[PDB]
Amino acid sequence: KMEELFKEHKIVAVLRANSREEAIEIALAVFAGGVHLIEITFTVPDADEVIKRLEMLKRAGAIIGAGTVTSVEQCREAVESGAEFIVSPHLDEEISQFCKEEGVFYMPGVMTPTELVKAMKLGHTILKLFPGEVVGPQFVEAMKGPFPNVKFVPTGGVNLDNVCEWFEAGVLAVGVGSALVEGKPSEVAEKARRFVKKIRGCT
Amino acid sequence: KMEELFKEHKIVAVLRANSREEAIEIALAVFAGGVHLIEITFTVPDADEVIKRLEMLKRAGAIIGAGTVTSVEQCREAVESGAEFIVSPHLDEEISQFCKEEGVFYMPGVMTPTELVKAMKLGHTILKLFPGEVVGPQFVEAMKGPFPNVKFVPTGGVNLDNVCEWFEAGVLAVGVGSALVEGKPSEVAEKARRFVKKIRGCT
Amino acid sequence: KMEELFKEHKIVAVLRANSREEAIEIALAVFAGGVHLIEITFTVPDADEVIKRLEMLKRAGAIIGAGTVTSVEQCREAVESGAEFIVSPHLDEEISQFCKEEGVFYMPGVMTPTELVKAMKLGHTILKLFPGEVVGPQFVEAMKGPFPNVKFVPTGGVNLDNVCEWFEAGVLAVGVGSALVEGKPSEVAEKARRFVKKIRGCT
Amino acid sequence: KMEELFKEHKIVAVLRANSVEEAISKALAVFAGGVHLIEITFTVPDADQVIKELEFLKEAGAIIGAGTVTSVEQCREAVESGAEFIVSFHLDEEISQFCKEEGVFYMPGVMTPTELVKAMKLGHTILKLVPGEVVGPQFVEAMKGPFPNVKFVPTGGVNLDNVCEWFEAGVLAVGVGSALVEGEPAEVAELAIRFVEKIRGC
Amino acid sequence: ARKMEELFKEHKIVAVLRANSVEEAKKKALAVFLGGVHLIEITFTVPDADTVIKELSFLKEMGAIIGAGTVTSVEQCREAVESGAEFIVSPHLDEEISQFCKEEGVFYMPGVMTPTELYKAMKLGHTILKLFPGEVVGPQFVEAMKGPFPNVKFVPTGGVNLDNVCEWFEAGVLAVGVGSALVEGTPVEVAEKAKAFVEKIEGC
Amino acid sequence: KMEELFKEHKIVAVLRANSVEEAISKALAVFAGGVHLIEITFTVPDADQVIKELEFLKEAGAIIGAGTVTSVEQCREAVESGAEFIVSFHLDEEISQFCKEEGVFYMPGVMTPTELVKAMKLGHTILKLVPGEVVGPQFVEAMKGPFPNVKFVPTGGVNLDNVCEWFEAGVLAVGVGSALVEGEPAEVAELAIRFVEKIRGC
Amino acid sequence: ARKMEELFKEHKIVAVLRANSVEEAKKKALAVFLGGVHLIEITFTVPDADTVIKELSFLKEMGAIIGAGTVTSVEQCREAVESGAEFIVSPHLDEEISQFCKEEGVFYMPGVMTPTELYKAMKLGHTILKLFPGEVVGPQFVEAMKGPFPNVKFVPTGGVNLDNVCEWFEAGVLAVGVGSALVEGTPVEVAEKAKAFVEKIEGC
Amino acid sequence: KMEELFKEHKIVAVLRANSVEEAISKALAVFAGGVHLIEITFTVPDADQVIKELEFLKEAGAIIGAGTVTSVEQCREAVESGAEFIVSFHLDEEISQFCKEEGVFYMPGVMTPTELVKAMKLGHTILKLVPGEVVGPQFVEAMKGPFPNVKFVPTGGVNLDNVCEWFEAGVLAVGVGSALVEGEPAEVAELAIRFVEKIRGC
Amino acid sequence: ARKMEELFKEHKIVAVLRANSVEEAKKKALAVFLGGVHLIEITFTVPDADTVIKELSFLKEMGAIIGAGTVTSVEQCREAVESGAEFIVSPHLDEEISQFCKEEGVFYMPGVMTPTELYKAMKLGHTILKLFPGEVVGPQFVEAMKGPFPNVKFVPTGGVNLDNVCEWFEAGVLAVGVGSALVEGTPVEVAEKAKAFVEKIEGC
Repeated sequence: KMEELFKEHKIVAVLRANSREEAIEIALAVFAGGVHLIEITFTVPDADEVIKRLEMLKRAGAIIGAGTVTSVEQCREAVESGAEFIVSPHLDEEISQFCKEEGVFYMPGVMTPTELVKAMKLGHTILKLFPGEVVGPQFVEAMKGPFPNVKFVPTGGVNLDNVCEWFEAGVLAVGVGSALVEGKPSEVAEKARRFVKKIRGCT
Repeated sequence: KMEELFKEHKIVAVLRANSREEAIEIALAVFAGGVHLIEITFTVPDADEVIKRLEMLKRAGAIIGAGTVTSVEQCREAVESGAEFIVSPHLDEEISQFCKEEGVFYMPGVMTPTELVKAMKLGHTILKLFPGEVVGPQFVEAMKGPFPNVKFVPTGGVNLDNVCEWFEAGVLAVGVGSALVEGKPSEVAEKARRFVKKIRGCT
Repeated sequence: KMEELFKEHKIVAVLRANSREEAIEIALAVFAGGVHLIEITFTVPDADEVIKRLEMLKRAGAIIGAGTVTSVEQCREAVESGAEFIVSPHLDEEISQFCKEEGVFYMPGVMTPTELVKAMKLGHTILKLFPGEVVGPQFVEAMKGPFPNVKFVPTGGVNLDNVCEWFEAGVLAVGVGSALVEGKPSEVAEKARRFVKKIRGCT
Repeated sequence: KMEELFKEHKIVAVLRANSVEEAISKALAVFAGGVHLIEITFTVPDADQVIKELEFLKEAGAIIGAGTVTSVEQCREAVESGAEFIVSFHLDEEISQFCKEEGVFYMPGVMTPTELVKAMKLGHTILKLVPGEVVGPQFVEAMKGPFPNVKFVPTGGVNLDNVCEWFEAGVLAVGVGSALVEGEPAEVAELAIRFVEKIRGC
Repeated sequence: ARKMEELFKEHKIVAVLRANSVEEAKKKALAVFLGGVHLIEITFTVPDADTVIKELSFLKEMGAIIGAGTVTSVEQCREAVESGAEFIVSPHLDEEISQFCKEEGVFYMPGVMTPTELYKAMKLGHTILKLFPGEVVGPQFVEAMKGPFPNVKFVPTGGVNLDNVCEWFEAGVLAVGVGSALVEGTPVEVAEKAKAFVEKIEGC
Repeated sequence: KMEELFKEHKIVAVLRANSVEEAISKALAVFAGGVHLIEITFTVPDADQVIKELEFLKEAGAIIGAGTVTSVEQCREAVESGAEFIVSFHLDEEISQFCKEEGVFYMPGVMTPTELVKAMKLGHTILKLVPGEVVGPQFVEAMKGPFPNVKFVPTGGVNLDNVCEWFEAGVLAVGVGSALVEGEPAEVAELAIRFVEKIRGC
Repeated sequence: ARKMEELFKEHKIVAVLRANSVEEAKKKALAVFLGGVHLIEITFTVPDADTVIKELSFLKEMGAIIGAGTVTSVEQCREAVESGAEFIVSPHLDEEISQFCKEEGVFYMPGVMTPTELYKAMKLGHTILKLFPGEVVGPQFVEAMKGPFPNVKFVPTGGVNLDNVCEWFEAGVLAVGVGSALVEGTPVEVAEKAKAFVEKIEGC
Repeated sequence: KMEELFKEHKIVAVLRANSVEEAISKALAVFAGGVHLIEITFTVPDADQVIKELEFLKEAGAIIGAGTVTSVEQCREAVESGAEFIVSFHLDEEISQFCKEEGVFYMPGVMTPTELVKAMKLGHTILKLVPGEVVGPQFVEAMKGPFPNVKFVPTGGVNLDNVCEWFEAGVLAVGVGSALVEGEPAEVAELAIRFVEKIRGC
Repeated sequence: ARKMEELFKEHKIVAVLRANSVEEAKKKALAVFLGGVHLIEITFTVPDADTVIKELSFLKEMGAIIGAGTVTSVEQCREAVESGAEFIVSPHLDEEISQFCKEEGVFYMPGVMTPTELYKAMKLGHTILKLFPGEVVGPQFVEAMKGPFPNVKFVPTGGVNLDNVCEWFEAGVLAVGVGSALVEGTPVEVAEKAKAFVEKIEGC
């Protein structure tokens, strides 16, 4: 159950790479850093050939999903490859219906009041807020009032200086697609440890 | 006519409460403070009991509506309860058509250029801008150019320091659902006086 | 080919006027300042009389289009008048079909991820960001990961101090609807030169 | 330099207006049309206002001087006003001394061989030939024999219809004035474009 | 002698007279006078011109205005002045004659052809210039000079006939000097020609 | 502590590489797989680069020592490198003095009873048994009779198929080395996981 | 040197010769002479103009007269005089050249275009004047100056060809200055053109 | 003598117990079964009680010594206790001096050629080979080539199934230990008999 | 005496000879020599080994290499050296013998079995070690020691026969010592066995 997994870890790797090899080296650096929730953006060359080969980490408690899924064809490949969850940059309907039938956790992207309501009426209680750096924590606070039953996972602009502010506002988890991926495997692992300690400290 | 009432008062209470009893007592404290335009968020326990039992203030010049309406069922109840106007956090189609048939003033929520245009094509000349604290007065200034016939009522992010800035940009009225409602009645009425003086001074 | 022209000049006049005489005087001041890409907001009284008249400058290397087109009827008139391209404040469906059939370059307005995706699926590789001053360069920075093949032309929020910042984020061109139009013809031409020099300096 | 500018542009516009604002609107339309050499008549009302107001065009590559300067006092004022060159209708020793000292390019007007073999002695190689409509292209060509080292910028008698013919006779540039400097700013720009394109060919 | 400007404006035509004798000059002067031409210029190309100028003084009381032309020296000018000429006209610009005429209070109109000569004439205080030969440059010269010389009036001589006498004035001309087109043939023919010139001018 | 760490993890990986970058990639895969005890062979090319580079893993709970150290000079370098423990293939009194003074855990290698009852005299309770392929688990079990207070960490002859058998004989930890440390980082991590899963059971 | 008036009157046509070399100038001078044109002007726009003038002196015994043209300075004039030039011709009116020529006793013909210097030229003692360019000022000038300047002889230069040569002579000009129309092409062609000019002039 | 006793009996039983009474019951069962050479483990609890209690067996022709002696102090105690011979796992010059002075038969343990050609120098002709299950009978036979004058009493890896094979390799006696010394006294006696009967044949 | 390393590599086989007499030793030593085994080790288990070494010296000229084995003392070594032995071999590691042999310039190859002994042997400067008994540890030992001892070569003795003699070399072996598998039976049988061993070794 993804809802419980998100609460337990409160952070997502949001992995990006330009190759199969980079994606694997990064995934190991991140996982070893204490970050269990990992998704691979479906832009990585042969991204599906990476997801299917991280089964070994699932056995270690890792959760492997796929990100930046914009169409159902990409979703179908990700699901067949063993993706545990699907994340979109926007709010589709075709992907949602497909995932629903398959039983795959799906999280649509939103930014506006109308997108929120539409997604809510489709049974989505967890929404991805993107770009998060544009609207900021005030968006979540504003929505909390009229929509107390909607949880958010903001992605982008998240760093060690403002990660606690997001949690103070009240979020489920934070997506870090820069400070938790850029650099060498040895550097990434260090960054991962800083994020885990900082989040645990504040919450 | 709501258009004239908004121009005359330039302020909306945007009331919230955790109970039927609180909503009534607060509404009176606010009205006594010089704020005639009051809407009750339709999330308050027994909100319909509150609205229908304030049918005494209308004779005093009070205007009573219902806000945070997301469904047609909520709208229908609010209208039956004697609500003069309906305000939504989003742009619906069903509520709008219902209100038109009933003859009830309706104000949809918008945030984007597309949402604005769609609402405009439905005959809405006054739009609710929400969250106001995210986009700020610059949004209104930008829209003034291409959409000179569209008026805004921003809600949220409004306080005694920046209220004149909103009016300088050019708005119809300001929705204050925090700075003028939080606390207890003996303080809320005083806050109301400061808001009235500040708005009157600048405009 | 407009795509190449935008890249070469990197700046758009975004002309606005209260009369045909003003529009002509401004267009000459701007063109003389080194700004070849000029679009006329189709709100100017007898705007079509300006578009058809300034066609004389096409021989001089000027490119003249029409902006602030909200409906197909306005588009049709602008195209008949000799407009080379059409720019909308929002993302329509009817205008793009008309323009496609005519072979007229069309650039829709967007603000949110959903709009970006919808427009992308309609074959639009260049999008207008409006209002630009609300989202800022951070929107462009974000929309590079999931959308590596989408170019943007922000309008508004552009001045002589932050023009380089926009290009650093990575934009195709900048629309200046204030500092490149307000003032006397002798002042406008001077402002235009400063914009050109600053852009050439940084890029 | 100037000589190089005449070779590069080959055309001079002469502005005359009943106001400063009018002069600016026309000057801008002319510049936009592709004409960088602008002469401001200095015998007009006000006069000492237009040169200053058009200063902003210099940064755009415009070169602005003072036309119909007939006296030394007018010349001095024109130079102080920011004129980069002085143009007259007759040869004057005092002007061809003050301008020299100040580093200001000056060109006298001529009509006969006897005026030509005088300006040359003072050191003038570029002469303004007037009235162009009286002497015609024949003057420019005929004088080339004995005076192959003299260049002309004739004014008057020149329009699009015969602009090529003037260049065939052999001139450095043509002064067309009101030929393109007339009507609304839009019309001025249109005519300026036609002249530039017409010349760029022969 | 500034009154000449007004007199030229009133008549707009000058008869230039040449002859082989006094009697011929006298008959021609009367013929143009009767024909409506009151501005009579007697040249000195005729070796009896002084006699003609003096004798014709009888017409002054009848409203005739008599002067002398083709004066090419100060000494000749002096004789013209003594003869009773009201105005002196020269084919060229001449400082020595101008200064003499100025001192004697005699109206003088120098001849010019080029912009540089027009300029020099201004320093002598001349507001009216004779354009000669008019047939070489034509009316376009007068128009061309309005720019640099907005306050200078011209009186062209030659190139003027009944076919173009009207258009000559469109250039902003004060008066026209007419030669053999006006003065030639019998006294009767001269008077008839004079009538034709006056009638056409007084109308356009 | 070390003695407790061996008891808790029960597995030690031994890394070798032809480059530092290779060593780091493998070390990370091994750690990710759940193996916290890492031995870096100190007889490799460069050698004194890998221990420093892997410093970042220590913060994650990794323990890194130096393998196949035979000389005191190598021990000194390994200690300066920040090695947490030193492991050899033979018993040496000078090494079992330097390491003691520096507070650095050290364990000698043994193969026979006469070496076992010597290392004990020097205060060693944990011995490295080599070659595992030659003596087998029977050596470990048999020696536990007369010497119940001696623990072994046998290296070599250890695979998934017989990893439990070694623990049945009675060892504190097993030295797997190349048994899992081979192939691509992805393959290394998989094998590291399999060993951990297999051990957790007996 | 009044003999020049007689020579201009008798020969009527004067050839104006230009070249980029001495060798070409010589070939042309000979062709022109053989064609029946005795009056030859060697311009100063040719390299080693002095060499050209001197080396053609052999034609003097054949009845040829060699002068120098396009002289714009006293120094150039002196060099031409020292080369045996019979006469000096200038494009303009020049007092310094005139005085030099008078002292040397060399015939000088200044250039004019307007009535004003025409007057001055007379006062300097010059009765024969060069009218230039003839491409701009036509025969109407000659048939006009006669009035005020009845004793001036003109020699129009330029604008003269085989079609209008009679028109100039009908105006009473002393001589015509012809270049390019006569002096062009090969030595044979030049002589042939020169013959054509002479024959037509004699016939009118 | 000992040397003669090994040749005569060809078998040694090694006893271990958690009590003195247990040791006695087993010792008697083993002796009754026909095994006269008894080695008492001296690393047991109490230890210095069993040798004295079994004194009564000496009169029956039993020969009782002490095994698993690793230290000099243990050796001294074992001799004082009435042990007639001392057996160790390693060669020790202090033990192979005290025992010599006291007239006590002693044999060191060996596993390698470098230990064998050392004990021989001190005068040991009978060596204990350990662990027998690690080297096997091939060691005894192979070493007979270069060292034909060395006899072994291997312990470990010895059972009824292969007891003859050990004698074929060429040993003076076999150390069986727990091979027969296990279970109830009745079972111990039975196994003791089986070993005696099996050996008497090859 | 480093040349021994090359000699071992060239032949890859050593005969380990034992006998109960000088006659048996000579016949057996010759039989293997004839069969192609040049490297012959004479043990001291033979009660005339010194005599055997001396008497067989005649084979040295034929390419035979004669040394002595099973040396367990310095005094015994001394006799072997005096007898003409080129190399000394021991079943164990012995410092006293090594030092003696080193001083005398005699190649000495000590026996080892465990990693600690391999290490100690390095302090004496040995590069070639005898592994004995080979059958106890097997080829896996030689491979295992390549890590810690990358510069040490081995010569396994014992456990070597025609069913594994080739395979032994796959472990990275310099040469193999063969006992009764090679030296046993009649002079004829011994020579035949020697040929079989050499023929099979030459392959892997």
